[PDB]
Order: sequence, then C-alpha cells, then structure tokens
Amino acid sequence: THEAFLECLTTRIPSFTPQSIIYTPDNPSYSTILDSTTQNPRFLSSSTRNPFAIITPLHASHIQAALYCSQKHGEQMRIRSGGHDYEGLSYQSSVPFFILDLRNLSSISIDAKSKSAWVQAGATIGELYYGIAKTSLNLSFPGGVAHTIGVGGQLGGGGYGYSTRKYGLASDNVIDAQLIDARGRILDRKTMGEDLFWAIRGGGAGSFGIVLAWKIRLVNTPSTVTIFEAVRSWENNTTKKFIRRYQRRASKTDKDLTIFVGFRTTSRISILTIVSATFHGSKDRLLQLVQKEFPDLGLVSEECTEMSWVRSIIHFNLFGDEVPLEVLLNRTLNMKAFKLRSDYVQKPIPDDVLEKLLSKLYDEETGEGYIEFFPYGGKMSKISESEIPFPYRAGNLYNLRYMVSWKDDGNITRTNMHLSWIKDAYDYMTPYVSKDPRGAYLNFRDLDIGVNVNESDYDYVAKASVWGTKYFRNNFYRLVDIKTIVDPTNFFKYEQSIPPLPPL
Ligand SMILES: *Cc1cc2c(cc1C)nc1c(=O)[nH]c(=O)nc-1n2C[C@H](O)[C@H](O)[C@H](O)COP(=O)(O)OP(=O)(O)OC[C@H]1O[C@@H](n2cnc3c(N)ncnc32)[C@H](O)[C@@H]1O
Repeated sequence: THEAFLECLTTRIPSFTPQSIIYTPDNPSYSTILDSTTQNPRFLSSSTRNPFAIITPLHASHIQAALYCSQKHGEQMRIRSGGHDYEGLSYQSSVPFFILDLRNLSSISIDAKSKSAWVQAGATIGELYYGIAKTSLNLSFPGGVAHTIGVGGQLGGGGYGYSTRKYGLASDNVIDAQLIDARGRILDRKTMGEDLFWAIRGGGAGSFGIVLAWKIRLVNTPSTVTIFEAVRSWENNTTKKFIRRYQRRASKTDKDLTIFVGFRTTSRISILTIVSATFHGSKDRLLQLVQKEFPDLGLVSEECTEMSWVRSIIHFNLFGDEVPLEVLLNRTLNMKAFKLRSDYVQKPIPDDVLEKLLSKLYDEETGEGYIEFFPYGGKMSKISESEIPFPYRAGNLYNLRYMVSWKDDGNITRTNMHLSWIKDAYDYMTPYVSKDPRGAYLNFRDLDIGVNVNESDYDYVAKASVWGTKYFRNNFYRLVDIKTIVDPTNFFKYEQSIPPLPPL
C-alpha cells in the first residue's frame, strides 16, 4: 500500500530524480542496500526486517520531505546510519515501516586550528579517524574501535572505547549538532536550546529528531601510543590474583591506561584470560607502571608495541602485523549471529562467584561464549551524572558484558538454547551487580531489560520507565519532559523510545 506516502515523496523532493533514492522490494538493489548494514547476522532471517521502502537522502531537504510525507500519512520511519544497533532497531519493526538510510550524508570537515570537526551522521568512525590522521598524528577523537560504527547512532548514545578513561565518552566531546525536529526545522545548538542539546548527547537522539551532523571537540594525544596484547591461562593461580587486583584497580590506575579483560574457552577445553590495552605514553613508561600496579599479570616487553594512535585503531580492528594501507579505515564492505547483555559492577565480584560465572562458558560450545570487562574510572569519575543523560560515572568499577555467538541453522530451538545461556548467566549475576535499578548501557542495547507497550495504553509512560531508568537513571524523567516539548505527537517512536506525556 502506502500510495499516498510514496506519491507525496516524489512530489516534495526537489527535482535529479526522486525514484533514484527510493528503493522498494521490487528494485533488485533493495536487498543489497538492506543487507549491507544489517550488522547483526541473527536478523538476516527476521520477518520484521521488511521495510516497504528504503530512502537514501542526499541533502537535508530530502530528509525534510521524507519527514513531512511520513507524518502526513501516518507511516513509520526507522533511521539508519551505520546499522550497528545490537538489537537491529534501525532496520526492523513489527508494523509496516520504511528506513531512512543516511549512508550518503557522510561529509567531514576538520579545523585543526580550533581542534574541531563537523561530521555528517552517515560517516563511519573509520572515515572520521582517517580524516583526523591525515591532519595530524597529535589529534584523536574517543569514538569506539570498530571502524564501521556510524557516528549518527554512536554519538547519540554515549560511545565507549580504549581512551574513555582519558577523555570520556564520544558524547562527552560533542560541542554542536544539526538536528531536524518533527516540524522539519533544521536546528543547531543555539536554536534547539540547551535542554534538547543535552538530550541528544547520549539520551538516544532518534527519540527526538534526525541528527544531520555532529560537531566534535578533537583531543590532544601523544604522537605515539603503546598497546599490549596478552593471553593468560585462567587456571594459573597468579592470573587469578591479577583478575582480583584488576577488579579493584583497573578503574583507579593512571587515566592514560585502559585495560580490557576477556574470557573464553579454547581448544581439552580450558578458559583463556584475554588482556589488551592502550596507553597514551611510551613503552618504557607502560612497563614501569604495569609492573608496579599489576605485577601478577607478568607483562613482558614482547607483549607491548609502540605505534601511532590511528595505527592502534587499525590493529584492534584485526588488520596489520604486516600492516595494510591507512585507507583501510574507509572500506565499509565488511560472520556469526550474536546476543549480548551488560551490567555495571560497583563492588568486586567475589572470587567464588566469578569462578561459577566463568564456568558457564563450558556449557556453551568452544569459544562461543564471551565475558568482557570494560573499566570505568579516570575522566568518567570527574564528570557528573547529569552532565549528559548518561549517568554511570563515579562508583562504577567496570562494565561487564555477556556475549554468545553462533551460526544460524534455521533451527529456532537451537538458536533459543544460546539466548537461554545468556539469560541464565545474567540471572545468576543479579545479586552482585547494580540493583535499583539494574543498570544497562544504551549503546549495548538490550530489549530484555524491557520494551515499550502500545502508545495508546494508559501505562505507556510508567512502562517506559522500566528500561528508561536502567539506561538513564533520574535523567529519564527529564528526557520525558523534553520529549513532550519537541515531539508532542510522538512521531519518533520504537521499542525503546522515550515517551512524551499523554496529551491533555
Ligand atoms: C556492531 C558493533 C557495535 C559496536 C561496536 C562494535 C560492533 C561490531 N563497538 C562498540 C564500542 O567499542 N563501543 C561502543 O560504545 N559501542 C560499540 N558498538 C555499538 C554502537 O557504537 C552503537 O550501537 C551505536 O548506536 C551504533 O550506531 P550506528 O549509527 O552504527 O547504528 P544504527 O543502527 O544506524 O543506529 C543506532 C541507533 O541510533 C539511531 N540513529 C542512527 N542514526 C541516527 C541519526 N542520524 N539521528 C538520530 N538517531 C539515529 C537508530 O535509529 C538506532 O536506534
């Protein structure tokens, strides 16, 4: 159906042919556009991954047209930049929808003098890092690691990486933005006002408008960085001491050092402790620091490598060792299905509890389960809980992520056994993670913490506060009042959209 919507589009798009940016299931390149940024393969066989149209705007005016026609005739929009949402909310809906796909809005301009950049929402962080590196090796931006993450989604939900302890989240370093609200107005920080500019910086911008471009602060980094890659046996009692110390110290060591820890089973079947890190400093200083503060890791100089910050990004994207061209960061032409959940840890997990936790990896097939620690101290502890809607600051030792990966047979029953393994691991940890409410991280989206009910239900707001206070805490109620002002008719809505107050 949707005749009135589709006809209104070709009419309102300034013509140089609108049918070029409008893909429908008949068009042979519709399947390729849909698949290319379906980033979690578990949704490849999803029956709700069936937009009736995909629109690829080339200018702001195409977004305004798609917006105007969409509210006029009641059809539903899913915004997609990089497509990396872990629940695939940018390309799935239970009701008929179209995708507004921002891939062709990916222009980047950099001002080295004032250490700032403009990035359009369809750019990946790989393209941004490439542009920054071609300008200076003393400039960084703390986005994530994986080079195909879209800046559209990432900067609207937080953005954690190897340099967050030094610089804060990607959202903490946004200084302006171009946002298109429900009325089709193109606003920036001055005209959108401070409440809305607060809300889009980690509150989930897609609840409030279509971010056209972000303006970011570029940060100063030393020209060379040191990484280490290290593997230890979890059965080694000295590494168990290291993990004991890590829980208490990784969030409190030098802000220039961020250490990630992961666990998976290998090979007759044992658990590996995976340890990786970036240090904004020299190798000699890295070895002195880690040996004084984490001696049970037994870090050896052969585990450490000095390189430029952008090269450290390229290495952690699994290129290199025999290094490829820097233009690697531009190749978005990038495979197992996965489910993940996460938790905030504020008190060290007791040793016996961590053992039982990790023992659950044996119950999944070898190497499929994965448990990771991402430390939160440093700058994250110097920023208030309401500076932006992201509230997990001081008092958080690390974010604990659970993940299970698999190859999809088509068999629902066997796919459900993996979902059931994660749920089991998450339920077991209930008494040892944050409580009231159990915290979760927006950019590690998880529908199992709760979803919206129907917007006409009388308890739509309170139901939304179930997941809403897990992502945001007391910042949720301020997001609701802001949503009421900028989107009173609730055009921007999905399974975990901030609700506006019911109209009086
Ligand atoms: C797939 C993935 C994700 C990922 C990661 C590695 C991989 C392989 N590593 C991450 C990391 O190290 N640190 C981190 O904090 N997150 C990491 N992620 C997750 C990823 O960064 C987030 O999921 C992010 O939101 C993804 O953004 P992207 O833009 O790529 O994804 P999307 O599906 O298209 O959109 C995400 C949500 O935001 C809304 N959206 C998208 N664009 C806009 C604009 N322009 N305006 C408003 N809302 C927008 C989508 O509708 C969706 O809800």
